[PDB]
Amino acid sequence: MLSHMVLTRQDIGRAASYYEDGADDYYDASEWQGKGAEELGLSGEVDSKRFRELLAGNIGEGHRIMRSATRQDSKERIGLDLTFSAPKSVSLQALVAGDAEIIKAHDRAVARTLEQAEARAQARQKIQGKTRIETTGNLVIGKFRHETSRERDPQLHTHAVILNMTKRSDGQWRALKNDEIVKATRYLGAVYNAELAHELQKLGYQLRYGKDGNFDLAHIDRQQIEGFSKRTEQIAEWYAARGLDPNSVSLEQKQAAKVLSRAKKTSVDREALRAEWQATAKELGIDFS
DNA sequence: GCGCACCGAAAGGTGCGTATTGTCT
Ligand SMILES: [Zn+2]
Repeated sequence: MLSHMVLTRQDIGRAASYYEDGADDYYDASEWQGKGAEELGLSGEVDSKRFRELLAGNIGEGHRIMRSATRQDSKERIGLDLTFSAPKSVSLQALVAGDAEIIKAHDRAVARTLEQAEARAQARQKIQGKTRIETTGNLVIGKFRHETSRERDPQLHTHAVILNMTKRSDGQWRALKNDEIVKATRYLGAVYNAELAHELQKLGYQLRYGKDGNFDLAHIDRQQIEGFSKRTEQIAEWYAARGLDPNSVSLEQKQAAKVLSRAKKTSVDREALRAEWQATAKELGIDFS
């Protein structure tokens, strides 16, 4: 699954806390990606300090803060979060059964997808009143891999935070024209899927493909999957309480179901959580081969 | 965005809207 969220000033708090579900993780969880990142000397582990600066449009070398041209009647844009989420059975196999190669499978599929997102990076340039749209082919991306859902289910996902910055052909840094990435969300989600399937196939898993063109590991069925999808069950209950058909809900109804069905939830011992997953998978009769 | 009005300083740049699957920031 691939979703996007345009990030603004009010989101700067959560964007920078994409470190938080990661210290207890149990697996290089932060990583820079992008030609733009390379250009800026950014490599490997994401530095929290510099991420904040970049979020704030401070390239900090010699140059001025980006995005002054942002109107005051409108929201400043700090980046673009592309959140890649594995199918449940995949998280299960990676995080309960403990298969590290699946983590790498996931990471590669994200990295490869992001490169295709990067080919789509654009900026504007106005010359003498004439505006041109330029493909810059470069993004600055801080990637934050996470392992758990808001209900503490195994949930392998990565937040690819695209900074609102790109380097034009004339060497000038500009806000990203995000159109081609945003409107390509579904196309990018299918690239993540294809690359992930391919990776899992090389590890020797068999894939069962579904209705939607999504897939799960062949040996883990739907009931097993649902026993580890608590948020899905809470959303389903929201709908049913309101007597809504999931097939035709409006955006407002969908967003309400997702946001308002959430419980207020603590942190927890991760050694203890893992053991709980494993006991839970036994209860559900899961054979991880 | 379907070229605009308002940003700061460049006869220039920005958000705006964009999206829409499930495993469910
Ligand atoms: Zn997360």
